[PDB]
Amino acid sequence: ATIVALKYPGGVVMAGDRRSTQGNMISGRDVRKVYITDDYTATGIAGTAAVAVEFARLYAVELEHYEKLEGVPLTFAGKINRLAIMVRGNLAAAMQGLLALPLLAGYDIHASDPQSAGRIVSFDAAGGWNIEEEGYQAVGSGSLFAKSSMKKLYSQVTDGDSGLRVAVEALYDAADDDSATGGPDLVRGIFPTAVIIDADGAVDVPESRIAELARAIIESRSG
Amino acid sequence: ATIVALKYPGGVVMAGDRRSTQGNMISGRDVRKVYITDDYTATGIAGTAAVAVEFARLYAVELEHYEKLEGVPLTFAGKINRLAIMVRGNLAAAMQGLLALPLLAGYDIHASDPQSAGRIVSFDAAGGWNIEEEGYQAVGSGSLFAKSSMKKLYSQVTDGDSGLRVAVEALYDAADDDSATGGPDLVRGIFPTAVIIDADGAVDVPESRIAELARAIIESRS
Amino acid sequence: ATIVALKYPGGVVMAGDRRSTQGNMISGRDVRKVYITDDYTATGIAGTAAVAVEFARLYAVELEHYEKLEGVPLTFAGKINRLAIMVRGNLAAAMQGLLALPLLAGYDIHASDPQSAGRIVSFDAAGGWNIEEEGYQAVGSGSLFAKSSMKKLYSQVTDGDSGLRVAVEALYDAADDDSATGGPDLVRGIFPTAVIIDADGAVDVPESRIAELARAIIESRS
Amino acid sequence: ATIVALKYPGGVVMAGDRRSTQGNMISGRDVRKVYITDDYTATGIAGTAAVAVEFARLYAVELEHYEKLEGVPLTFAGKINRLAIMVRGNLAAAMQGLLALPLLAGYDIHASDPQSAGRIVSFDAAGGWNIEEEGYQAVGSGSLFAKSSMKKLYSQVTDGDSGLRVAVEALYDAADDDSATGGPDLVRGIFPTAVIIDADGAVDVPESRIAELARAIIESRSG
Amino acid sequence: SPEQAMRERSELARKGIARAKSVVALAYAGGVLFVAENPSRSLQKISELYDRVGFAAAGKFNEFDNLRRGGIQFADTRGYAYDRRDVTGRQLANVYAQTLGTIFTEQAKPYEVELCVAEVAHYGETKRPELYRITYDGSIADEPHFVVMGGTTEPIANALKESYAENASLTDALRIAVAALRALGVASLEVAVLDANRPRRAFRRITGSALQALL
Amino acid sequence: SPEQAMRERSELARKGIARAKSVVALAYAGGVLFVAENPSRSLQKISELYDRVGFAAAGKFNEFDNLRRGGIQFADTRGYAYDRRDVTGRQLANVYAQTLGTIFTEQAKPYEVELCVAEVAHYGETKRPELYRITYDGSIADEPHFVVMGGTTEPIANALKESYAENASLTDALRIAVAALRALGVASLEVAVLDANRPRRAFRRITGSALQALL
Amino acid sequence: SPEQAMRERSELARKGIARAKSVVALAYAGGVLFVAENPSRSLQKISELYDRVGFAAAGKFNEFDNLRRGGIQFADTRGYAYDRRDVTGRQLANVYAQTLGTIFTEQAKPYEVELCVAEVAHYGETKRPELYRITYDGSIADEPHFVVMGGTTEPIANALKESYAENASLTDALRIAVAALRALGVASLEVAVLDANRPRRAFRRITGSALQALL
Amino acid sequence: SPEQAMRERSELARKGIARAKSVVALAYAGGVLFVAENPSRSLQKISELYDRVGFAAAGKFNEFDNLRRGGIQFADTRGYAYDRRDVTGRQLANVYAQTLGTIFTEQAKPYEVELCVAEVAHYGETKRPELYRITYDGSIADEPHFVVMGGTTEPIANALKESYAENASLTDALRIAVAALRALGVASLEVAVLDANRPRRAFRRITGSALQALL
Amino acid sequence: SPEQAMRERSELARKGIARAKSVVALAYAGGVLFVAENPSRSLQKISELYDRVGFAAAGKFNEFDNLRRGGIQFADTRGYAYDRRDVTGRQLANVYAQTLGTIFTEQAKPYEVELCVAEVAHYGETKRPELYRITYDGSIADEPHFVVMGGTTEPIANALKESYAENASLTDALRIAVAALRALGVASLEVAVLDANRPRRAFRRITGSALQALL
Amino acid sequence: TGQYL
Amino acid sequence: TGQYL
Amino acid sequence: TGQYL
Repeated sequence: ATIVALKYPGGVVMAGDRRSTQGNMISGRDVRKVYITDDYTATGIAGTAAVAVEFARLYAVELEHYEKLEGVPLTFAGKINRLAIMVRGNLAAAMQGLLALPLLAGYDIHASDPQSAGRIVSFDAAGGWNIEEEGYQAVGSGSLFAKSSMKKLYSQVTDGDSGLRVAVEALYDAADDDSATGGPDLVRGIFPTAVIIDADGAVDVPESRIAELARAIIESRSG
Repeated sequence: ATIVALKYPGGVVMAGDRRSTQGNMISGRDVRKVYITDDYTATGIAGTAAVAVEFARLYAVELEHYEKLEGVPLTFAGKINRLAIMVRGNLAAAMQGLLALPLLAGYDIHASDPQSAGRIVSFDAAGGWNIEEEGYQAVGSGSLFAKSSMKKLYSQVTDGDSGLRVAVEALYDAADDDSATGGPDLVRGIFPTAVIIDADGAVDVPESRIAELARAIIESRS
Repeated sequence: ATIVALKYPGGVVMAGDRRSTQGNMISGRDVRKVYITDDYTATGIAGTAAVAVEFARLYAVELEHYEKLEGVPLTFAGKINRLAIMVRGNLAAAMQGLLALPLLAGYDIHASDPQSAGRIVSFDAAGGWNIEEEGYQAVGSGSLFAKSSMKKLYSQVTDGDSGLRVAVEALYDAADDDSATGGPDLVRGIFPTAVIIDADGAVDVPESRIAELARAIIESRS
Repeated sequence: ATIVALKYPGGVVMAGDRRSTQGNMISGRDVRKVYITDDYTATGIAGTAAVAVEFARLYAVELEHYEKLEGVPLTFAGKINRLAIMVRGNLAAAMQGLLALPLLAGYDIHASDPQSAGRIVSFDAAGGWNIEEEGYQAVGSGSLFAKSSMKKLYSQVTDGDSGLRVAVEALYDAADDDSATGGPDLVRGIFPTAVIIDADGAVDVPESRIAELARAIIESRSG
Repeated sequence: SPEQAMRERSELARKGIARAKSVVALAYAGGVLFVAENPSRSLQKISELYDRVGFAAAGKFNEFDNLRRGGIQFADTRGYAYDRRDVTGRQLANVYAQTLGTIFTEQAKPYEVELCVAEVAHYGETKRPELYRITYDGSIADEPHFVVMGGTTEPIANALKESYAENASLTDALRIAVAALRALGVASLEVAVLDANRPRRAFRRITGSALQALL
Repeated sequence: SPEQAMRERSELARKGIARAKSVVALAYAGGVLFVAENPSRSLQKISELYDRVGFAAAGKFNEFDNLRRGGIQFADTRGYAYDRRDVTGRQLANVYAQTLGTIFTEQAKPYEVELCVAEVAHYGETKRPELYRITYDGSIADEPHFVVMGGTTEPIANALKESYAENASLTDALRIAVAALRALGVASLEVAVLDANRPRRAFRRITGSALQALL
Repeated sequence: SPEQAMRERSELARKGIARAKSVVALAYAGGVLFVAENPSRSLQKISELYDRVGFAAAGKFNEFDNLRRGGIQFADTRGYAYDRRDVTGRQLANVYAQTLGTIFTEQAKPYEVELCVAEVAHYGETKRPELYRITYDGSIADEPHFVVMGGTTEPIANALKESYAENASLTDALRIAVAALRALGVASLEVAVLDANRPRRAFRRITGSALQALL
Repeated sequence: SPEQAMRERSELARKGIARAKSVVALAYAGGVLFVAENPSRSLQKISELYDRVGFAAAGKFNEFDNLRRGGIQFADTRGYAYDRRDVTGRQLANVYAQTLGTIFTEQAKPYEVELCVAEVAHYGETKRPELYRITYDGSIADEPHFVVMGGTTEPIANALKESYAENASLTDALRIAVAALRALGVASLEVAVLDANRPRRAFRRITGSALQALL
Repeated sequence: SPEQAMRERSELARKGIARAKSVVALAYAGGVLFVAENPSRSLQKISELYDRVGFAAAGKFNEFDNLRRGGIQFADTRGYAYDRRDVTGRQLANVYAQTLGTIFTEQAKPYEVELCVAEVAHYGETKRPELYRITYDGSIADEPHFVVMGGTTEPIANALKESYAENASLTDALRIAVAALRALGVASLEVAVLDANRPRRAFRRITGSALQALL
Repeated sequence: TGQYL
Repeated sequence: TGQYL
Repeated sequence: TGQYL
């Protein structure tokens, strides 16, 4: 598994691969690992599949529940805290092999400068969290290859689309150097999933866009 | 054990073998592993026999209980969720050897396109589930051989009958390459069990039809 | 220990040996392992002697208690279920060496055909149960030898008496090939115990008949 | 990690590095480990990142809570006690490898002599505490190198500024001899963080001053 | 005074039972037929209890729905604890009687409800339909042919007394039941059956266009 | 005496319900429209309950907000326990009815509240908006077109009776609702919709300048 | 009788509220100003609640200090559970309203108290000060300019009505507030501010010689 | 009636307080002086509470000794939980006020007690002695010079008003206190001091021959 | 009315105390002497409480034996928790006072009992015997010479007033006590001593022939 | 009361 | 009472 | 009442 997230001028983008394994055996070719937890935050979860889907679902429920009781969403700080408390809660099961690490991307509407209101937050197994400031993050078995790819490719990010292409490429390299991460399957037509968040909220990138970017990358490397 | 399930144009079919072992010893020659939990879902369970029959029974009770209280069946999503919560509940006992994995086949009446309202859902020991998209699934010790058989035979599936034959064949190959899975016993007359779900509900395939298909396969391979 | 049960046209018969050991040492020469739990069932229990006698006693109490409260005995299905739950409850103690496995014979008064209303049901340590379809069952250290004997002898079973003789013989072979199972003691005059259930209920076979059959077998083999 | 604290004539200063690691891997380049828990104290925490940030947060909450209920802050003694009780409370998790050790700097307004009202307090894993009297303390993997540096450099401390300079230098030597402690990053412009407490409360040293001090030290070492 | 409290509670309840719509349940060839006068589309007065046991009620909706839920709870706990074929309409009726008696003597207000528990035989089996009526106090009565609950029961009970015919088909029993109930279209009728021919779950609602054809 | 306590509780509640501002809810082309007369900027009488289920109330604020909170609690616990599409406006209405009946008979003072639960269809789906009114005693009524709660309901209900038009746009239904409510500016109106066109969360407030343009 | 108990409790409380000193809270350029007539040096009627939320009360000291403590408890538990910037003056006011309503209906004696919750914007932020008044029954009112609590409120409220000026400095607002309160030296005044310019904790008492200079 | 129960409880308590011996506490150069009229040798009405906080009482012995014990409990739990120098006479006085109010409103009989909590500064420190009087209802008063409790307080209070002198030595303050108390030998006096000069524990009894020399 | 219940409880108890046999306790050279008029041989009114602390009572046997047991419980739990020489007659007397006050105010019927707790010095130690009398309300009195409990106390108290002599031997004090008690043989007297000369356990009964010789 | 069916 | 909306 | 047998 591998989930990358990067800020661009005016927003944030978050993409994830599609493979799910059991040991050396490829078990799922189309898992969706990036959810839209709310109108301004998306959540990716690496790790155990059950714990992952569960985290995502419950967190979405909690955000929206407080929103309905109080009539206003939590601040981005409160959201960070609640997610952190969930993660800290799964610590015993994580030491028993049910580890799930979330990467949280959000667009802060209350931030002063809109061009830098994007937000990326990463968590460890013990519930601590960091607000990334080097402009990108990733989680999962291919995270190191993805980060080492974005470190070089990130000067090209100038808007929403360039940032999306860089995301897809980072995933391609993760998969290229790690077998637990699936690459674009040209035969079956299965591509990474992507979510874009900006001033207007969160929308899913329609699969076609991710397809054309993937085929541009592949064609670029074949030459 | 081995239980296959495959969608066909307009429905779903689910079949299971009949053997139950204790080590190398063959202890049961006619166990039924595929139940009709409700008018639109059948459930197969592989693994520890006790935990299996319990899961099946209790799940059927729960579906029907909510149906009587609220006056309407759960959506297919709700059913998936309840089954997953049961499976997650058995996790400690599964780590202590009492593992049971269910494979759930259903026909969604609320789906938009009737021709693709078939549904297959697979579970792991940790309660996570996955909606199958490649058109077939299997569970049990023979599952890998059964899936590798259906991958090749699946282009032949065009209706309820052809889908049934492909099911029986997949079982035959599971049994052919694994000793814990029983094949058709021509001497005693015991054949796999099958359930067919379509727009009109779930019905058990009568034994004679499965017998005929099994004989067709066996003559085909001699 | 070894307890066999077999269905004959019109009824069921259940017989058990008499030895109880501690390691290699013969500690009991006349234990009774087959009880009449109610007018239409009989329960044999192999395993730890304490847990066995306790199971039998408590189960009989529970069947009869529900009968007095509700004014009607449970169906054979309900009885099967309660016995299964009692067995599942002893699983923790069974893993600690206090295992007890029951074999339940009954005559279903509500069945459709009287000639096949006989019922045999076997249990494992994990509470799962199974309704036998091959006409016989056995439990205990000699069960494999007893079953392999009845497989061959069972075509001779045509009534209550021939079924009784086949039972006694199966026991004789269990004891013949396993030292933990006692055979007929001609010196002290101790023979297997037997219970017969048919349309009229359950009765203990009086010792003389079992003595006869044992002497016929022993003469045949010399 | 390494956090130094030293008294000077009239106040106290407390500085901390910025690196956070996982094994040999540098994971955070700008963590802030020194907090202002209240107008007259500052708390550094070495150790596990989660336990650390949470300690700091919850302790600040408790100090301020009693202050709102009773209308007067606790004495420096009471504060010491509460922090000690928290630390003692984490002892089981610390034996499970979740250890977090705090170093507490404060300015006692009730002390008799203002010139020596500065206070430094150190804790072990079992909640025992000790009021330092030799004028300086440190905590973390670089603490021994930092203390052995301040022992020699401390005769130069005569006011708030010289004390700050000595703090930064001690950090530089910690980092110089230990790899888990980050030094001043001249490339990215990330410098230690510092808090100064005196008669007028606690203020964060603005980054520029720490920058100039670091560059003075670096020009001194290279000749 | 036990006498004044008994009599007064009795009057209170009987009033609120006559202060409601009317339900009938009658035996016909395929099992038992429930026909209730019910305007709402969400609130129902006829329900499945167990595989072959149905339930109708008349009175205060929140209370007989409380009883509906309790009965469902009971039946399922028994069926799982013992087996499905062990739960009988007779047990259910008895539990409702005990519970309505305890409510009638111990709670502040008596349940202004009237219950009818119905049972048919199992699939491929032969046995006459059983109807029981449980009243607010705990009394239980065994009915051979039909039960009428709620509102003014005399004219409906008499009209059924003249029109009833054993082994009437589904359509005739529906005509008789609607006629005697009048003494109403598909938009004001709640109709269901305990069809003895179904394999397991016998209860089956008859609504919309199928109901339109039947009546 | 059960009769005197019943009648007196009834009067107590009905008084405190007429002793409050007025709320209306009506069906229009895009779903359901809530228009309440509300001066405060913090205290609200219209709320999201679940994805497609909205809620309006009139009476004593602390109590119908207690019910608001309870309903939110219920709906979310169900949605998580089963699924989101299983929670329906009908279940919610029924729970409110049970709870208001229990409060009306068991607590010291009856809740001087009047509730309206609204539901629309899911996204890309087709189905008529459902309105339910739950009164202080536990009674529940199914409304086809509009609900009026609190204050003097007769003139508003009649004005709506003359002006109502099915499939009216958002602006027309707003004009009709404000007009019939008068029988008030953006500083004295609380307006929200259950927009059937939204993908998931249908509830959406209309405040400030957008509200200014609409009216 | 619910009416006689309601009216009588109302009178009881309103008496004990007029049977106490007077407090005023008004908006000025730097935030909000609390000025209370308080002789004791240990017992206080003005308090910090959270970073930007202050609190004043008038009545029975043990009870409004009970509320003071409860509110502190609440605010800190929320701030820790979610975050500091999530606790708002509005939530606090609402909790006090629910609690004073529950006390007013359920406890033996109603809390003879009158509360004012105040909030200002965060540092470097822009937003108008919000004042809420919560009365003994649970009622809550949104005040734009000033709140007067306890004693005879009419003359003070009118004097403030003539003297009030938005964006008055700290000294002018102090003169206006002491003047209208007279309708007293540093030894009989409790004065504090919610200074909007402070970075985090906005509440700040003005006592002794600094107070002497200001007035 | 809240008014009749309040007035009657007030009278009950005030009677039982005038129905007891008299205690005085006054400030002098070395701290605070307690002088009580006490015949018994085992039963005491003056007690250490914490390092610098003393306590005197007048009324019903079992009850003010109950309060004595509760206060000791409180002070030690705080001192251990935070630190010794954090417990102040002011907190203690406040707790006694809350507790006597709760007793006065909630228990069957009000505590016929009158309390005086005293505090002096720490060693080598400078600060004026503080005296608080807590009455049976919960009222608390800050006294600058002396407190008189129990019996007829007017003549003793006036005699002290004429004889009091700040910074009087221990012998002079003892003469003044015994004189004003008369308005008795070592066998009928309980005398203790809060000596501000002691390093930690300030409370110190003056009995026997030392008391004999002082008076 | 607190006054009528107080006075009535007082009369009830004082009656039941005068409605019983008489006990005396007096100091003599070797310690303290208890002499009670007791016909039964099993039921006793004099008891050891701790090493040097004795106990006599008069009233209702079941209740003062309840107190006897409670006191034994208390004394042993203290002695074990701290040490034997820490339990004193004064603590015990105080506990009985608190307990009889709580009983006298809180229980249905007041304990018609009168208690006397006695203490002597330890072995080889010098100190005067202490006698305390605890009455039914909780009052406790310090007696220098003798206590008389139960029945008509005036004539016995006066006869003792004329006959008492400090440092009287055991025989003389026995004659004085029996004589003043008459104002009875070994078959109607319960006699015990707190002999100060014993090493540890001071209580010692004097019965049978030894008692015969002493009197 | 109410809720009659 | 109060708090009517 | 009722349920007499």
